Amino acid sequence: MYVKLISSDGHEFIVKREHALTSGTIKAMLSNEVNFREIPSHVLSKVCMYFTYKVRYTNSSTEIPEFPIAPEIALELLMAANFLDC
Amino acid sequence: VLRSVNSREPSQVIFCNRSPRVVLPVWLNFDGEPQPYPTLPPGTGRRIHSYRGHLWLFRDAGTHDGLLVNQTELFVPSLNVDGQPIFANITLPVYTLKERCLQVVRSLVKPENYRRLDIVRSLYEDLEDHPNVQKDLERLT
Amino acid sequence: MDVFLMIRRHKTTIFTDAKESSTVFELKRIVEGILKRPPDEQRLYKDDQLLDDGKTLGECGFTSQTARPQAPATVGLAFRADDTFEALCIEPFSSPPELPDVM
Ligand SMILES: CC(=O)N1C[C@H](O)C[C@H]1C(=O)N1C[C@H](O)C[C@H]1C(=O)NCc1ccc(-c2scnc2C)cc1
Repeated sequence: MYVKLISSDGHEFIVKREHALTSGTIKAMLSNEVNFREIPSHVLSKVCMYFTYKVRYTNSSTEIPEFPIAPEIALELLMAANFLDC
Repeated sequence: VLRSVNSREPSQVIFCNRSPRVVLPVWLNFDGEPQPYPTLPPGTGRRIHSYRGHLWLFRDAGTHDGLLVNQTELFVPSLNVDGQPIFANITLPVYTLKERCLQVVRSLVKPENYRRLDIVRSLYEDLEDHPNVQKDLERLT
Repeated sequence: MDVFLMIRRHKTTIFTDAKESSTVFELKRIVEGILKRPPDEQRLYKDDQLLDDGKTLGECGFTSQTARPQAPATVGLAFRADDTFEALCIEPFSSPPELPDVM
């Protein structure tokens, strides 16, 4: 079961519903497409990658790699994470 | 309140750094004061002599970001069985994306300039609210 | 072994995982469930290379250590509108702005 997350520039990211529910803000916007007028695709792609990362490595003994964030996207990604509470 | 128990019973431990960070081990001494110990580069290990009931935690030596040891905050050496050392697997937590974003922004912007950043006031507070051992010790208590 | 992928066409991006041992055709079944187009109306790509239905994702270079959760590999997707297939077109993501002075 999937949901669609739409970036400010029209990119449609399709992710598992349980992954998107990681964000309390997205849960509330769903309770199944969400438009984000302030989050451009280069930020929302990363957000979706964090869901995959979090779900894969939460409660796991296998060594955990660093979640990578280019300096260029860090400020915008911070603002998005604050908004999405994740 | 949070302090090492003065048991005097030796306990050997392997500090194993399976994180990509430089690791600062911190022993909480008998009056609850944090004592910093020598650092471990990424992927390295040290066999060290501690004691049963002593308290340890582990941080990033540069930033003081929190790290996990055997999947939790605190490590307490236990009884050695068959003369085998106790393993202390030091790993990265799964940080929240926000806390991770804050780390990276802290690493690029000098604390003088946090206010120049074009962001809401509460994020400037979040940036200045550095990971700090004293703050975490209060929480755990 | 799980591999983590972004399946991409135009401004559409699907995040999902599959087994290294799973086939290209099986990935089209996954796409079918999500976008409602059958395998015979889909072409899948690694970079510019068309993928054959019977090959495993592993054989086609999607391995657990390159197609990671935090940095998934990209699989290109093209649809057949009626008689003939469209060309592979993946819209790039937006450009980040200049680093502020302080950064
Ligand atoms: C009486 C007692 O227990 N003491 C008095 C010392 O001031 C501190 C403490 C003590 O001996 N401790 C506290 C901890 O339980 C560990 C133990 C200790 O200091 N062992 C020596 C030691 C030296 C270096 C290191 C480390 S940590 C990273 N690299 C190294 C070499 C670990 C332990």
